[PDB]
Amino acid sequence: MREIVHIQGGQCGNQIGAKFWEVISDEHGIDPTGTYHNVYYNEATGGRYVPRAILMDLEPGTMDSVRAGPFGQLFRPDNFVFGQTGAGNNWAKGHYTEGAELIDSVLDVVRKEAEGCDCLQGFQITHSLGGGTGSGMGTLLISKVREEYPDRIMETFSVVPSPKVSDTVVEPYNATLSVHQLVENADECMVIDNEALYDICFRTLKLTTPTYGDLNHLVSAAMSGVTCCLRFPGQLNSDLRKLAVNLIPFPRLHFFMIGFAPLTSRGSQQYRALTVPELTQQMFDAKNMMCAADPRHGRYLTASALFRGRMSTKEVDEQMLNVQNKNSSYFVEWIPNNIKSSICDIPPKGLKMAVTFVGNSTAIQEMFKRVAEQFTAMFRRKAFLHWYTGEGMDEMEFTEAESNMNDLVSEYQQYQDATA
Amino acid sequence: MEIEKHVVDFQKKIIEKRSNIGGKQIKILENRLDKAN
Ligand SMILES: Nc1nc2c(ncn2[C@@H]2O[C@H](COP(=O)(O)OP(=O)(O)O)[C@@H](O)[C@H]2O)c(=O)[nH]1
Repeated sequence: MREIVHIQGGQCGNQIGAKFWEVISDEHGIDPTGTYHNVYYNEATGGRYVPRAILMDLEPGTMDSVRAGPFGQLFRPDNFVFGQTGAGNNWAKGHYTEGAELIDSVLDVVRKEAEGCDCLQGFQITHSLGGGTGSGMGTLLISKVREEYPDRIMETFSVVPSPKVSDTVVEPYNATLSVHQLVENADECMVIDNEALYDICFRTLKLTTPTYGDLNHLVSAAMSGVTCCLRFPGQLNSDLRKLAVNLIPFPRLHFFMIGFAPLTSRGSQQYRALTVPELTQQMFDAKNMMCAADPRHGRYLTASALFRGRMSTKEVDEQMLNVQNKNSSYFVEWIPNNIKSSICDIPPKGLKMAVTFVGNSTAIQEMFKRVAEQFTAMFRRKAFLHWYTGEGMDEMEFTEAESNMNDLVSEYQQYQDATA
Repeated sequence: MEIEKHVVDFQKKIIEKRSNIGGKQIKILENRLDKAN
């Protein structure tokens, strides 16, 4: 049981959710038709399994496109929360004028899906920080669900403004506005960025003609591997809360980087062996992360690992022992045995092993600082402001968002080196 | 002729007043009430 509800947001979040449901259907043996050929699905007369997946957005072209592609019959025709105007890359648009009139349609449907279960252990949001809709609308949904349900655990698979270029000109504004309302009411922010995702699909995988469905498939395989330890048996099982405890020692430093494995070349997929020491090499390799922040330029406040496949436990023991042994000061030493380990008992579709590494570390603080830097630049010199200020927002909130980001990062950095 | 130019003055006055005057939410507020109740 121990339910999940899959609310989406923005065209990004919509595509990622579509492909994630594709992956979970293809894993649980669910067709695009919705049969078997409940921890994620719901029973429906006629022998159907409907995903309790809500797609909300301020534009329907995304809605139409996600309906059009394969696996579209999964989502039932009520959870398509239709927006007609579009926030148009404006946090004020996506959070105040259209938020405060979409909140409650979403409230009725989320109460729908929440009473549909018995025990809703955790939520599920995938959205953006830069798009007006995604950012504002999504952090507003987060605030609302965290207002009524204080006992659940919040979780966002969040895409941030890209380093080399900003996807939309107001990426800094929307991103700081999203994190300022993310810190207190979002319990686990898995930080992803389109550019690092590009890097991981490019470097070791031969992919020369990539596509957004491809990156969605990658991050959705990761998104399935993070929790696949829940719905399946295992010698040493976990959940969202053992993970949350072993990951956050403080309610603030709870933003996590994620990676999934294995991922190698296909033409070279035969020449290499395939073992668990090789899995450790694969992801404790710096380049295998899904965030534009090499974690070995910082420190690991703690890190959790979740296996998939049936091998021994001698493995995971020597695993985190060996890795702590050499990359010790790459972690933080003020906390004992900072690596947590669990095992899911089932391997992936067609392959032998899977591994998911999640990390509560202090290298995303530079991501936060680069966001705040771009923000402050466009902010003092007043770049792209009337779009936010002529729609019932003031820059007092912008100042406080920027300063709050800076406060978060100041704790991140001092906790990097705090020792006793 | 005095009367026609006088109504010309009239017309001028009226076009000036038209240019001067040239210078819905209740239901959506009920919708705003529905949620809180
Ligand atoms: N991973 C991924 N990211 C996307 C995709 N489409 C858009 N994005 C990112 O999402 C951001 C757009 O945010 P969004 O909220 O959807 O825009 P909005 O709907 O106009 O407010 C951009 O910065 C893109 O980089 C996708 O298919 N996959």
